[PDB]
Amino acid sequence: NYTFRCLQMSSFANRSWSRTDSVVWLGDLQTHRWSNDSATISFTKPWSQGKLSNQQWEKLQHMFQVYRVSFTRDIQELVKMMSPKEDYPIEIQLSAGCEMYPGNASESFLHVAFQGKYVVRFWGTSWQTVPGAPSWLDLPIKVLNADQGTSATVQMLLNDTCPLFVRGLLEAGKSDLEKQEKPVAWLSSVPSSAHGHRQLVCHVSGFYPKPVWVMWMRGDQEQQGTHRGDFLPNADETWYLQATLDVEAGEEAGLACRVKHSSLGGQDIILYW
Amino acid sequence: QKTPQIQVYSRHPPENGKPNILNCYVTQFHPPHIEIQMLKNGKKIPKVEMSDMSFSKDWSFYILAHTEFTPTETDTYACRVKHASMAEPKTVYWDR
Ligand SMILES: CCCCCCCC(=O)N[C@@H](CO[C@H]1O[C@H](CO)[C@H](O)[C@H](O)[C@H]1O)[C@H](O)[C@H](O)CCCCCCCCCCCCc1ccccc1
Ligand SMILES: *[C@@H]1O[C@H](CO)[C@@H](O[C@@H]2O[C@H](CO)[C@@H](O)[C@H](O)[C@H]2NC(C)=O)[C@H](O)[C@H]1NC(C)=O
Ligand SMILES: CCCCCCCCCCCCCCCC(=O)O
Ligand SMILES: *[C@@H]1O[C@H](CO)[C@@H](O)[C@H](O)[C@H]1NC(C)=O
Ligand SMILES: *[C@@H]1O[C@H](CO)[C@@H](O)[C@H](O)[C@H]1NC(C)=O
Repeated sequence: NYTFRCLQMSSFANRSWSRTDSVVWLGDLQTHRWSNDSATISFTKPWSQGKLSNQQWEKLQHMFQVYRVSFTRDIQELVKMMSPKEDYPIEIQLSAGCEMYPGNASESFLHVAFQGKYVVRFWGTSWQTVPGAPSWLDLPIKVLNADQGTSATVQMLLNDTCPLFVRGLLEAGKSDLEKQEKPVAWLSSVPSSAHGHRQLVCHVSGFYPKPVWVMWMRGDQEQQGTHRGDFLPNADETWYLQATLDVEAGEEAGLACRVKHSSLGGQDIILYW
Repeated sequence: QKTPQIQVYSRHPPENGKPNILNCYVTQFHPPHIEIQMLKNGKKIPKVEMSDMSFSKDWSFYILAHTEFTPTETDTYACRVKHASMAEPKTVYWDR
């Protein structure tokens, strides 16, 4: 079960200054980047072309090159329509892709945010504003929906190209997608926000894939004070997580941190404080 | 407009005199224009590597900065962020 997402970030500061940059993810691994400064889309894996021929990839890339220029022009024009109703700076984000369900299934999506808020999606055969989107967007969306060529291309991309491309990525990227990297753990302590206490920290770094279990223990007893942080990325396509425990002075003795992970083969790491 | 959150952490267990990587992960900000500096003893570290900016399902942006370092007993490290949402730069120190 993998989410494939193409993430477009477009910034318009004035009529003269704008940039569009994109990144593409297959699950939590980056497969592409396309900087504003680059004419072509960059591969960030050896397998980023999936199973498409150079012909098919080039046709896709050319379509996206035309899109990037056209989108920029359209936005700066489709500003003036409902402007100075609205005006600069303008931030647009687009998230498009597909989720590859069990067996044969997949569902595609194309969502757009304006000034950090979801306003528009493509759905079935047309663009639509979401309930509560600013009413001024209705006219620009009507203008976009009159362009049947764009509609047909987006329909193709969502219905056909996305799942097609992703099947090929999954096959081509198998050894990376299924990689197992082992966590290494360590213990430290930092100041607590509560008086009379210290915060014990169990650090877990370098593991892949994400799913992991980390708990402070006193023997077989799980310490329910265990506060798991967020998954934080390392720069080498592995993960970091810490689990903290606020403990009373002289209650530290007997505590351990226990880590379970798919890569360890049932052989948990246990560190004692 | 959304304020950046900043987390600072090492790639490997810190051992004095052993090469390591220090990470500064900056999240939850909007708009995406931002300046990120990593500091050693209050001075800017030159060769800091930046990931490509990206964003979450909730549309908030994130980016990872990192740098090679060899910790010592007395070197202090931090990550300092400038963003339009904050009048002042925000600094978080590595906890070591
Ligand atoms: C991920 C979208 C992929 C679409 C790429 C394919 C279509 C395309 O690039 N269309 C271009 C040019 O299309 C022409 O040429 C075409 C072929 O070459 C056709 O022949 C077609 O018939 C012509 O018309 C077209 O100009 C599109 O309008 C490009 C932009 C389409 C993206 C729509 C993004 C929705 C943005 C909503 C933003 C809401 C916020 C907002 C709106 C307005 C102002 C400020 C903020
Ligand atoms: C892309 O897929 C969508 C499926 O959501 C198609 O849109 C549907 O088309 C049928 C007719 O075949 C309509 O009765 C439905 O109402 C549409 N669904 C929605 C949710 O609006 C679309 O036609 C497909 N396009 C292509 C080119 O394959
Ligand atoms: C609507 C996009 C979904 C279909 C994409 C399938 C082909 C993969 C393309 C990978 C390159 C990413 C291009 C990013 C362009 C952009 O969004 O600005
Ligand atoms: C446009 O925006 C850029 C980047 O923010 C800025 O350097 C420039 O001063 C602006 N130009 C005009 C004419 O407003
Ligand atoms: C982004 O790319 C466009 C098209 O190549 C270019 O004209 C523009 O100057 C770039 N924007 C910035 C801020 O460099």
